[PDB]
Amino acid sequence: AEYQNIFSQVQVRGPADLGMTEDVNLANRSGVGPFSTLLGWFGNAQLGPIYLGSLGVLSLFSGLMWFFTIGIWFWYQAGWNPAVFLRDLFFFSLEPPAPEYGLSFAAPLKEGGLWLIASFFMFVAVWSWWGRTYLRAQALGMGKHTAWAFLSAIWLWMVLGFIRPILMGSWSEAVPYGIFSHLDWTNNFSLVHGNLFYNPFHGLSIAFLYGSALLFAMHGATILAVSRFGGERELEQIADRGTAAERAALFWRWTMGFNATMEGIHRWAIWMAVLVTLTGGIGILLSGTVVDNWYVWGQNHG
Amino acid sequence: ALLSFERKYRVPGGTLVGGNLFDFWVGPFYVGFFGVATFFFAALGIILIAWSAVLQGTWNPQLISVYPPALEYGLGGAPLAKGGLWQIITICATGAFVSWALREVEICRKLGIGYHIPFAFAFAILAYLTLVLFRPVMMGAWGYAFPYGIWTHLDWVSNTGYTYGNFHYNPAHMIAISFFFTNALALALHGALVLSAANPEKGKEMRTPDHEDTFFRDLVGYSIGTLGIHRLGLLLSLSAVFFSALCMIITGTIWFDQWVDWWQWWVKLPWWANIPGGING
Amino acid sequence: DLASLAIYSFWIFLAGLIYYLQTENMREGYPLENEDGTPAANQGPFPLPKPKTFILPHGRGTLTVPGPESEDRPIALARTAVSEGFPHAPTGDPMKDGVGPASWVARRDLPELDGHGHNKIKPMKAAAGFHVSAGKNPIGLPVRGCDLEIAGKVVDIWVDIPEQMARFLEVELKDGSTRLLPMQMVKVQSNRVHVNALSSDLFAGIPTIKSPTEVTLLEEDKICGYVAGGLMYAAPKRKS
Ligand code: BCL
Ligand code: BCL
Ligand code: BCL
Ligand SMILES: CC[C@H]1c2cc3[nH]c4c(c3C)C(=O)[C@H](C(=O)OC)c4c3nc(cc4[nH]c(cc(n2)[C@@H]1C)c(C(C)=O)c4C)[C@@H](C)[C@@H]3CCC(=O)OC/C=C(\C)CCC[C@H](C)CCC[C@H](C)CCCC(C)C
Ligand SMILES: CC[C@H]1c2cc3[nH]c4c(c3C)C(=O)[C@H](C(=O)OC)c4c3nc(cc4[nH]c(cc(n2)[C@@H]1C)c(C(C)=O)c4C)[C@@H](C)[C@@H]3CCC(=O)OC/C=C(\C)CCC[C@H](C)CCC[C@H](C)CCCC(C)C
Ligand SMILES: COC(C)(C)C/C=C/C(C)=C/C=C/C(C)=C/C=C/C(C)=C/C=C\C=C(C)\C=C\C=C(/C)CC/C=C(\C)CCC=C(C)C
Ligand SMILES: COC1=C(OC)C(=O)C(C/C=C(/C)CCC=C(C)C)=C(C)C1=O
Ligand SMILES: CCCCCCCCCCCC[N+](C)(C)[O-]
Ligand SMILES: CCCCCCCCCCCC[N+](C)(C)[O-]
Ligand SMILES: CCCCCCCCCCCC[N+](C)(C)[O-]
Ligand SMILES: CCCCCCCCCCCC[N+](C)(C)[O-]
Ligand SMILES: CCCCCCCCCCCC[N+](C)(C)[O-]
Ligand SMILES: [Fe+3]
Repeated sequence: AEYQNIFSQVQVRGPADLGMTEDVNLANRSGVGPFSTLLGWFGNAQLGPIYLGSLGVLSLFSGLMWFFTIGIWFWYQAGWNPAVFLRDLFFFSLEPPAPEYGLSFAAPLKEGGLWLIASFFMFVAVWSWWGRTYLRAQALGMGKHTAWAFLSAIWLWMVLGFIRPILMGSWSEAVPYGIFSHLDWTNNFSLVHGNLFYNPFHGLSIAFLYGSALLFAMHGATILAVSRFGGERELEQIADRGTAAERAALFWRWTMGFNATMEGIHRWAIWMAVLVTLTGGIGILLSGTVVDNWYVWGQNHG
Repeated sequence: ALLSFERKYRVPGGTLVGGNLFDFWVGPFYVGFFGVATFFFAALGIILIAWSAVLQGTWNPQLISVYPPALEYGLGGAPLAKGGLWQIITICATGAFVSWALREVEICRKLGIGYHIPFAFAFAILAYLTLVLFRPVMMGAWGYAFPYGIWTHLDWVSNTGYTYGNFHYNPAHMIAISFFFTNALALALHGALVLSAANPEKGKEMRTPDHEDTFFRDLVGYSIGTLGIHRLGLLLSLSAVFFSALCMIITGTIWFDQWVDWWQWWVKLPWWANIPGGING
Repeated sequence: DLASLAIYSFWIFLAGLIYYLQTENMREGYPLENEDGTPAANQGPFPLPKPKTFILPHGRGTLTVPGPESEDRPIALARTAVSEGFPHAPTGDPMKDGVGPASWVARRDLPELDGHGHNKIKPMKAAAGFHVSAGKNPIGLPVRGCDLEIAGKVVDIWVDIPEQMARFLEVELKDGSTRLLPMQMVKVQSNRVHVNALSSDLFAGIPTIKSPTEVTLLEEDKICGYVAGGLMYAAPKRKS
C-alpha cells in the first residue's frame, strides 16, 4: 500500500493568509474566519476572508429575501405548525400565476403574486452575484473566465424562469419553488413536449454532462498521479513545463493517441462544462416556442 | 511520431505480462499485452455487431441495435440471432474495457506515475457492469440489460425509469444527480480559475496561485486550493458514478414499486403522521 | 425550421471549437520529431497556432509558445531496434542519468516564487511561524527504504508558504548531509517514515540542492524524477 494523496498525512499552518492586494478595496474584506482541521485533511484549512462590498450586500440581502419569501409561503401552507412544516417540507411549493394572468403582475399574492416577488429577488440576487464574479476578477487583474462561465449557467436559469415564459406569453410556464414540485415540473415538461430524449440539444447537454464527469475524473486523476512531481502547480507548469506536465501528456498520448497541455486541458475543461447549459438552454428555449413535440420534429428531422 | 520531449521516457519496462514481447508503440499508441488484448476484444466485438446488423437487416448507425435475450431465456444462453450475439459482444466489451484499464496500468508503471487514472476508469466499468451484468443477474434475466443501439438504449432508459413512476424519486438517483451537477459546476470553475490566472488582463503578468486562492476567498469566503480542487473533481465525478450504480442496483431488486411512494416513510412517522393541515393532512 | 438551423449551426460551431482546442493544445511538444530528433514527415492535420506570449512576474521574462523545442540536456538512451517504435535502453545508470521514469526536465534553475516575490517553498524552520497543525509530526523519525534498512532521519518539513502545505521532507543521511524527499512519496507512520520507491543505498544518490534554504524548479524536477524512478529501478532490492 502506497500513499495516494487523496487526504493529507500532515497538515501545516502559518500566519493567516490575507491574500493578494492588487486593486482590491481592502476596506471591504472581512477578517479571517476560523481554521478547520477537518477541511485541511482534503483542502485548505483556512476560512475567509471574504469580500463584502455593497454589491455583495445587495445579492445576499436579495438572495435571503428570495429564500424567506418561499419559506414564509411554506409555513403558511403548513398552517404555521412546525411539525407539519418538517413533515411536508419537500411537498410544499410556491407556484407561478395561472395561465389566465398571462405576463401581468396582477395575480393575487396567494395565487402567483408571491411567486413573482420571490422571482424578482432571485433575479437581482443572481445578476448582482454575476457582477461580483466579474468585479472580483477585475480588482485582481485576472481574466473574466469565471463570469463568462457563470453566464452559461445563468443562461439555462434565465431560459427556464424568464425568457421562455415571456416568449410563451405567461408566467405559468415557469418553474415552481419546491423540492418535489420542481421535479414534477421537469417530468411534465418532457411528457408535454413529446419526450426530451428526442431533442438533439438535450442529448448534447447530456453528452457534455457525462463528458464533464469523464473529463474531471481524467484530469483530477492525472494531476494526482503526477503530484509526486508537483503537477498541481499548474500555473508554473504552464510557464515552465516540468516532468509532471510531460508524464501527464504522455500517459494520454500513449493511451489514446493525443494529449493536452497544462494550459490547454483547462480550456477543454471550461468548454466541456459550459456547453452543458449552453446547449441545454437552447433545447429548452426552443421547446414550445418553435417545437411543440420533439418526437414529431425528429420524424421530419425538421 | 514523437513529441519533442518524448524519447527519454520510452524506455523498456513496466509490463504486467509478457516481459518485452509486446513492449513497443505503434505511432503514438503504447501496445503491451493489454493493447493486444484490447484489439482482439474490440475487433471481435465490432465484427459481431456487424454480423448482428446483417441478421437485423440494416447498416444504418441510427438503426443498428443489438438486443439481449428476451426475459424467457432467464440467465441461459440464447440463439445468436436472438440474444446470443448480445451476450458475446458483452463479454467482448468487458474484456476490452478491463484490458484498456490494465494497459493504462502498464503505461503508469513505465512513466513512474500514480495509478489514479485506471482506478478512476474502473468506476465507469463497474457502472457498465451494474447495468449489463450485476443487475440482470440479481433480477434473474439478461433481458433486463440495455440493448446496444444508439436510440434503442434510450428507449431502455425511458421504459426502465417509468417502470417505477418518475425515476426522479429514487433517492440514490437524487444524490448521483447532485454530484453530476456539482462536478460540472466545479469543472467550469476550475477551468475558468486557472485560465483567468494564466491569461490576465491585457499587458499584465500571469497571476499566481496566491491570486487564485484570493479570488475565491473574495468571492465565497473559501478556497479549497490547487491540490484540493483536483481531489475534489476526482471525488465528485467518481461519487456521481458510484451513486448511479447504487441507484440502479437497488432498483428492481430491493425496491421495485413506485419510487415516489418510498418517501411516505417520513410522512408516516408517528409524531406527525396524523396532524391535520399541510399537504399530507 | 429554426430548430434545424440551430442544430446545424451548433455542429459547425462545435467543429470550429474542437479545431481551436486541439491547436491550443499543441503549444508544447510540437512539431513532432523522429526518434533521432529531426522533424517528422507527418505532422497530422492540425497546424501550429499563432504564438502567444505569457508575461512572467518578478522580472522572470516571458514565454512564447509555440517556440523552438529542445531538451537542453543529454539523454543517455540508445535504440534497441532497427526500426521506429521500440524502447530505448539506458546507456548507463538510468537513475543517475535521469531517463525513463527517473526523467527530469531542464526547468529554470530558480525557485518558484509566491505572489509577493518570495520563495514559495522553504524549510519550515525558516518559515515564520509555520508549524505542524495536525497529523503525526514526521520530524525526528527514522527513514526506512524498500530494502527495510534505515537510510536517515527527518530533520525538517519544507512547506509551501502561500498554499500552507507540506511539500518535502528533509532527511539527514549517515554522512550528515541532507536530501529532499517528495511528501507524495513517503508514508508517515507512528515509528518511522517509509519510502517504498528507494532502497537505503540509493538515498545518497538523490540530487542535492545548491543552497540549503531554497530549492529551484530544476532541482525539484531532478529530485522528484529520481525518487519516482526508484519504483522501476530499485525493484530488484524490494522486497515485501
Ligand atoms: C449512462 C446511463 C445510460 C445511458 C444514458 C444515455 C442518455 C440519456 C443519453 C445517452 C447518450 C449517449 N450514450 Mg448512453 N447510456 C448508457 C450507456 C452508454 C454506453 C455504455 C455503457 O457502453 C455508451 C458507449 C453510451 C454512449 C452513448 C452515446 C451514443 C451518446 C453520447 C454519450 C457521451 O457523450 O458520453 C460522454 C463521453 C464522451 C464525451 C466521450 C465520447 C464517447 C462517445 C461519443 C462514444 C460513442 C460510442 C457509440 C457510438 C458506441 C459504438 C461502439 C463501437 C462499436 C466501438 N451510452 C446507459 C444505458 N446515454 C445521449 C444521446 O444523445 O444518445 C442518442 C443521451 O441523451
Ligand atoms: C422525465 C425527465 C426528462 C428530462 C427532462 C429535463 C428537463 C425539463 C430539463 C432537462 C435538462 C437536463 N437533463 Mg434531462 N430529462 C430526462 C432524462 C435525462 C437523463 C437520463 C435519462 O439519464 C439525463 C442524464 C439528463 C440530463 C440532463 C442535463 C444534461 C440537463 C441539465 C443540465 C444542468 O446542469 O442543469 C442544472 C443547471 C442549472 C439549472 C443552472 C443553475 C442556474 C444558476 C443561476 C443557479 C442559481 C441558484 C441559486 C440562486 C440558489 C443557490 C442556493 C445555494 C444554497 C447558494 N436528463 C427525462 C427525459 N431534462 C435541462 C435541459 O437543459 O434540458 C435541455 C432541463 O431544463
Ligand atoms: C425517463 C427516464 C428517467 C431516468 C431513468 C434513468 C435510468 C433507467 C438510469 C438513469 C441513470 C442516470 N440518470 Mg436518470 N432518469 C431520468 C432523469 C434524469 C435527469 C434529469 C435532469 O431529469 C438526470 C440529470 C439524470 C441523471 C442520471 C445519472 C445519475 C445516471 C446516468 C449516468 C451514469 O449512470 O453513468 C455511468 C456511466 C456509464 C454506464 C458509462 C460506462 C462506459 C465505459 C465503461 C466504456 C464505454 C466506452 C466505449 C464503448 C468506447 C467507444 C468507442 C470510442 C473509444 C469512443 N436522470 C428520468 C426521470 N436514469 C442510469 C444509471 O444510474 O446507471 C447506472 C440509469 O440506468
Ligand atoms: C456551467 C454549468 C454549471 C454551473 C456553472 C457556474 N455556477 C456558478 C458559477 C459558474 C461558473 C459561478 O461563478 C457562481 C459561483 O459564485 O460559484 C461559486 C455559480 C453558482 N452556482 C450556484 C448554484 C447552482 N449552480 C448550478 C449548476 C451549474 N453551475 C452548472 C452545472 C446548480 C444546479 C445544478 O441546479 C445550482 C443550484 C451558486 C452556488 C453560485 C451562484 C450564487 C448566487 O447567484 O447567489 C445568489 C444568491 C445569494 C447571494 C444567496 C442566496 C441565499 C441562500 C439560499 C441562503 C443560504 C446561504 C447564505 C448565503 C448564508 C449567509 C448567512 C450570513 C448572513 C451569515
Ligand atoms: C467514472 C467517471 C466517468 C468516467 C471516467 C473515465 N472514463 C474513461 C477513463 C476514466 C478515468 C479513461 O481512463 C478512459 C479513457 O481512455 O478516456 C479517454 C475512459 C473511457 N471512457 C470512455 C467512454 C465513456 N465514459 C463514460 C462515462 C464516465 N467515464 C464516467 C461519467 C461514458 C458515458 C457517460 O456514457 C462513455 C461513453 C472512452 C472514451 C474511454 C474508454 C475506451 C475503451 O475502453 O476502449 C477500449 C474499447 C474499445 C476501443 C471499443 C470496444 C468495442 C466493444 C467491444 C463493442 C461495443 C459494445 C458497446 C457496449 C456498445 C454501446 C452502444 C451504445 C450506443 C450504448
Ligand atoms: C425554517 O424557516 C426558515 C425561517 C429558515 C425559512 C425556511 C426556508 C425554506 C424552507 C425555503 C425553501 C426553498 C426551496 C425549496 C427552494 C427551491 C427552489 C428550486 C428547486 C428552484 C428551481 C428552479 C428555479 C428557476 C428556474 C427560477 C428562475 C427564476 C428567474 C429566471 C427569475 C425571473 C424573474 C421574474 C419572473 C420576475 C419578473 C420581474 C422583473 C421586472 C425582472
Ligand atoms: C475553482 O475551484 C474551486 C475552489 O476554489 C479554489 C473551491 O474552493 C471550491 C469550493 C469547495 C468546497 C468544499 C465548498 C464548501 C466550502 C466549505 C467552507 C466547507 C470549488 C467547488 C471549486 O471549484
Ligand atoms: C460555497 C462555499 C461557502 C463558503 C462558506 C463561507 C465561509 C465564510 C467565512 C468568513 C468569516 C468572516 N468572519 C467570521 C471573520 O467574520
Ligand atoms: C469540449 C468539446 C468536447 C467534444 C465532445 C462532443 C460529444 C458529442 C456526442 C454526440 C451526441 C450527438 N447527439 C445525438 C447528442 O446529438
Ligand atoms: C469521437 C471519437 C473519435 C475517435 C478519434 C479520437 C481522436 C484520436 C486521434 C489520435 C490519432 C493520432 N494519430 C494520427 C497519430 O494516430
Ligand atoms: C461541495 C461538496 C458538497 C457535495 C454536495 C453534493 C450533494 C450530495 C449530497 C450529499 C450526501 C452525500 N453523503 C455521502 C454525505 O451522503
Ligand atoms: C472530444 C472531441 C474529439 C477529440 C478527438 C480529436 C482530437 C484528436 C487530435 C489528434 C491529433 C494528434 N496529433 C496528430 C496532432 O498529434
Ligand atoms: Fe487543473
